[PDB]
Amino acid sequence: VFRRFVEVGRVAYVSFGPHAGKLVAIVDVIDQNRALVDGPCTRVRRQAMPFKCMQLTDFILKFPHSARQKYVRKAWEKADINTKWAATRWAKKIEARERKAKMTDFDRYKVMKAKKMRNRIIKNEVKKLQRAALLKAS
Amino acid sequence: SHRKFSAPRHGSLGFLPRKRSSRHRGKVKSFPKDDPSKPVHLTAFLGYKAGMTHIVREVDRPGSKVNKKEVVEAVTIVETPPMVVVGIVGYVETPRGLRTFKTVFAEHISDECKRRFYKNWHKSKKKAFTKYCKKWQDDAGKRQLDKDFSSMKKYCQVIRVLAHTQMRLLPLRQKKAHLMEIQVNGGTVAEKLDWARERLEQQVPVSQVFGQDEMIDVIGVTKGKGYKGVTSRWHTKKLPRKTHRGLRKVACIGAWHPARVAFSVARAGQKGYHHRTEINKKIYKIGQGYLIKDGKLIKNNASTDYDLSDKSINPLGGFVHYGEVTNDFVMLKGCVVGTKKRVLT
Amino acid sequence: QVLVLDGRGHLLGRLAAIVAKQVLLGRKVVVVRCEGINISGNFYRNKLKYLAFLRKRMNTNPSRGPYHFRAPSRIFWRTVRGMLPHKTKRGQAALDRLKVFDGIPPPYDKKKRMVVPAALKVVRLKPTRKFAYLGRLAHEVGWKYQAVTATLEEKRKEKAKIHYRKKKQLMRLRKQAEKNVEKKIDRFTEVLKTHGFLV
Amino acid sequence: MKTILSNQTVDIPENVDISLKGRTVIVKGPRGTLRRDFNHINVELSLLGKKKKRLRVDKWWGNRKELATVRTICSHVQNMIKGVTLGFRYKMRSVYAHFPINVVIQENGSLVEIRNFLGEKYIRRVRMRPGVACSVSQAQKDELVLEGNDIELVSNSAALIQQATTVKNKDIRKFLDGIYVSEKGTVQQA
RNA sequence: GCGAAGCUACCAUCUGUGGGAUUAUGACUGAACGCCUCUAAGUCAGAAUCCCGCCCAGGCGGAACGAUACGGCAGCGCCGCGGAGCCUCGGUUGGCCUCGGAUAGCCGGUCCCCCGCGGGGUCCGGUGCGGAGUGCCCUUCGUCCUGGGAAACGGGGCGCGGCCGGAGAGGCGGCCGCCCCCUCGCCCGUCACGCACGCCGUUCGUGGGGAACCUGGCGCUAAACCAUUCGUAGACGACCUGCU
RNA sequence: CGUUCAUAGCGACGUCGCUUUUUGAUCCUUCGAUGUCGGCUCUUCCUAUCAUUGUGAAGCAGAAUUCACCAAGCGUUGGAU
RNA sequence: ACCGAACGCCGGGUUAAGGCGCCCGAUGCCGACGCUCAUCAGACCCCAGAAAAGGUGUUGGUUGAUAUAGACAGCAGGACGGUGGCCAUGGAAGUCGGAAUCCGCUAAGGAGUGUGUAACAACUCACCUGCCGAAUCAACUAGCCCUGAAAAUGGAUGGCGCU
Ligand SMILES: [Mg+2]
Ligand SMILES: [Mg+2]
Ligand SMILES: [Mg+2]
Ligand SMILES: [Mg+2]
Ligand SMILES: [Mg+2]
Ligand SMILES: [Mg+2]
Ligand SMILES: [Mg+2]
Ligand SMILES: [Mg+2]
Ligand SMILES: [Mg+2]
Ligand SMILES: [Mg+2]
Ligand SMILES: [Mg+2]
Repeated sequence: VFRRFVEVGRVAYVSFGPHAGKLVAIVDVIDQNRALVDGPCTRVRRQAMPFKCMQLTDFILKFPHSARQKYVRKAWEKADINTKWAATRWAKKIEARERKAKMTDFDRYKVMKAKKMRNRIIKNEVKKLQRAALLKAS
Repeated sequence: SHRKFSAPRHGSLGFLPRKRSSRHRGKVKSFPKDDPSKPVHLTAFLGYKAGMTHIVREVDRPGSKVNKKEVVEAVTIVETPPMVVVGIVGYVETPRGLRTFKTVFAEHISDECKRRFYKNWHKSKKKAFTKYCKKWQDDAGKRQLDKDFSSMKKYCQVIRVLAHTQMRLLPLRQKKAHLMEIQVNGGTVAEKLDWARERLEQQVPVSQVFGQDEMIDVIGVTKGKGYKGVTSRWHTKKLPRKTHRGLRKVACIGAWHPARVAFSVARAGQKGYHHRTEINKKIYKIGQGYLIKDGKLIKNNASTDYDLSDKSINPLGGFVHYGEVTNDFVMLKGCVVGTKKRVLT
Repeated sequence: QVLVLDGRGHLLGRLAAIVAKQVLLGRKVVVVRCEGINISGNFYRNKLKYLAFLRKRMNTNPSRGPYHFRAPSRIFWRTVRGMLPHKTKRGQAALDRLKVFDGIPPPYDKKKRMVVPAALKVVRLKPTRKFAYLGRLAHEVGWKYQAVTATLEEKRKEKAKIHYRKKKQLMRLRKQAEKNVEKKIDRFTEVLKTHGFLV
Repeated sequence: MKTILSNQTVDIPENVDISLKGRTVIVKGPRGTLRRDFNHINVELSLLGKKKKRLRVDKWWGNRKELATVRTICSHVQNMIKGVTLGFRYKMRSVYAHFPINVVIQENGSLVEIRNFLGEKYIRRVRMRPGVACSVSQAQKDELVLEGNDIELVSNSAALIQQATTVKNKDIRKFLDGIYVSEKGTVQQA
């Protein structure tokens, strides 16, 4: 019951490989299992790329099936995909995950301390809510 | 080479390790399926083979050459004085099997029964269920019991009643009564359990359990015949007169090459005292025991509607190697397993 | 410190191999809901494969000969045993770390239990292939206690539904509690998304 | 090779209302409901149009045996639509050179006693599949009527009473007897 | 000659069972292949077969219950809290759980409808390379002092009594009264704690498992085997019985 | 051939196989010895199925029947030389 | 006895031939592209096992038709006359067999594919339409899979297993 399609001009996120963590517009479909692909604005050269390694987003920018790089660059910049991608929830949780990996040991300690308190303030709110709701039930 | 002239094999493999039965009282290996609809009842009883005799009867199978002709028919008498229920016991279904969950014993238990819990009674101080019966006369114990039944009512599926014989009432030498679990089959578990609870410390006669002209399955241990040769134990051929190293043998145990004698080859060993479950033994007559209103009622046993004498099923000079059947008895058609005096399920 | 795996949805051999190596490295493993293990190739295929295994018996004294366990748990235990050095001491020790159950009994029913996604049917087989539930197979080869195990699992699933419902209700209160409190946790919550959670 | 896409459409009539829980089409209308689970066929059951006018069945990257299912799902849906609207009426005529196969329904349709087939004392009782209701017709002397919504269940229950009345250990070219399916029609035609 | 008991004979007499999966096969719906086809997805019947049932044996496998050494020296069962002292070792935060799906799912909220605070439905709004994420969550890891802020009625006394839920191998929780004590998480100030002078098995589960030893309180008061006996048993052991 | 009709049942001239219940080849093992035929007795296994269960075939009207499939559960005897 | 490699006693490295789910050292690669489902799957020199011949099972090739002048299958309508054609009479006027083997009407039907007949008859098997709506169909060939394919203690891709 599909919503995302290997369409000409679909932007896709390259999961892994050399060009991992990059957006890429599908120029043309070569085969059952291989697409001819580009990412002018995302630092990805025109090349063939297997579907296995690319998972596909919800952004179909419009250019004709075998345009010459210049035109797909213009379609990318017209839609402002780089800004749109970053604003997406997906891109945010990628960013989140990256930050967690970068976290220094002082940073880590800071967080531990912050959570220690932050969960304690929630826990008391939850207990109170439960007892009051118990009051509503009574 | 192949065996020349075919013949079927001697004895069944579906009966072996032809060994001496570990039990003496025959185990009910499988009680019938309780359809939770018909009313509650005991499934099994525990009697004693007193002896054998004839019967005569008119027969009514139309078509036969023996239709409306009087035939004679061997019968076993099985003296079956009433059973006293002394416990109940809940079982729970598991994927492992059928775990026993909770056993409640009665308050009072007879010395008939107690006997069984000791290997030597003469020597013992007879202290069994002493600290147990305390439970039945206080707040804490009576409350603990009521919870245990209520737990059994919740969690258990199968309920068996523990009943034991009234060894007192038999001519036998032994006083040590047999206990036995008997499966209650009937309605919902609660209703079943309340019925058993009501029957506790109470008699249960035979006529409650079985009716007349009813097919039942007798379960007991066989008459034991010691070490017996292969010619007795398997009914193999006797070898001919000339055979140099004896002739009550099997000649070729096995072939050469599966170079091990098989479990399917006939060897000499224990003949008899095996556990056995015979089926479809028709109860011809449930009998009443001796009783008194002014004088004795000895008639009610072996008198019929057509004889009307004053006989007891006791033959002249008693049943041999047994005694006087004074109690209620059933009367099965044919023989049954085991020796005289033998406890019979 | 103890792997509990939900045998459901897993491939008989594929789970066994992963369990086997873990058990050899000293990890205590519990495999649960073994009847739910399912084996590639159609049902009839695997029935015949079992019925052949049943035929293998020590001709002269079958009582010694290969013990054909019917229970799905014991079947799984058998195939795991095939991937150990089970004549050695170390192999036996390893087998003793393993624990396998038909259905999911009371220590493990109230434990979150993992899934091997490398042995998982959805992943490893093509969707047009056929496979056999090791419950049915066991049932048809002798296993007595399918129905009993089934009923106990209904009760377990009902009891688990309640637990879940209460967990959901708490999670809902937590979400509301955060909304109630979001000005006096603001500069903690801020730092927990500089270093990259909550996002 | 893998076929990049194949599909079909099934135009539901405005009388019927079909709905699909994922891959489990439920068809309801004049005569009743009929559900059927195609979890095992692996297809995109779209349901498009305002007024819900057509059922569309895609099948992406199919090989030749996968693409055969596409149509069959569509056909079963057609029969499901028919069953809801018109219904199915399988007529089956009894045949005999001597022993006049005495049929008699019992509970409602359910049971079919088939006495005196080939002079046999053995009375063949035959159940029907739930929903199917046998009935002995008028306007035709030796003849049964099986009606029901779900075709599968009707046609199988016909086959039950066809195979019930079978001749053993004889020359079946000679001994042509039994109740055989003569006409597969509907309850109402329009 | 005749013959009790006892063995014993198709040479007498009695008893011998019910399901499930399907094979061959014949069928159903139905594509592939506008039709047709038992088949490709799906469905049906189906057997001296196969597996189980009944039946026999019962695992270096479990069960519930009974009784648990009065004594003439005894010896133990619980409970709680203390001191040493062999031995056996592995370990070196926890995770207290929906079901499941996969050509789909998760969460909400129902304005509205049906069922027993929930369950089911429809409708709508959110997520979905899953952030109500095991790529996860929880917990913190020096001790103390005093003297501010934000957070603040939370924690304890192996604190104490009642009411629950839990049977699959429950073995664990939960919720309610009363007594006494404390001010613990997050920031700041403020000092001090052998600072053992660069250097290894640290750091816990641990009051661990087992064996032998000193204290209190409340409980207990034997069976088994031999010998003897029996004959439903028996080669001998074993077995069934009897004995203020 | 089977009135007719290659194939119900067969099948020439040719051809491809399997089997080790025939007999040959062979000589590896055993000549400081593996007791040499048959019968009797007893168990088990195989199927290349005579009978029995369930079925497809006919040159199967019935009866009798051969041909084939699943199939080795159960059977497969008494005598004369 | 094959393949690799030829041995004083040791440390580090590196290989060969072989391997790398687990047994078992190594793929716990986000390996690449295909093929194949087997109610007897298949799985590595020597080597421990199968053939002829089949199969719209599936996958590739090769060569050819026929077709909007309206196919191809599917629903249906005719299948004649010159003519007992000739040989064969034992009957073959299409029809046990065989030499023949063309014309007319033609829209078009073979001096006939069969069924069946003593022999006919009767039936059946082009050319064309009516409906429907794009590919259709034939003969070869070679991959995997299946049939062919039967043995005696219970059993062996080394085992577990594996789609
Ligand atoms: Mg023979
Ligand atoms: Mg002699
Ligand atoms: Mg068994
Ligand atoms: Mg016949
Ligand atoms: Mg079939
Ligand atoms: Mg069936
Ligand atoms: Mg059946
Ligand atoms: Mg001929
Ligand atoms: Mg010898
Ligand atoms: Mg055969
Ligand atoms: Mg070489």
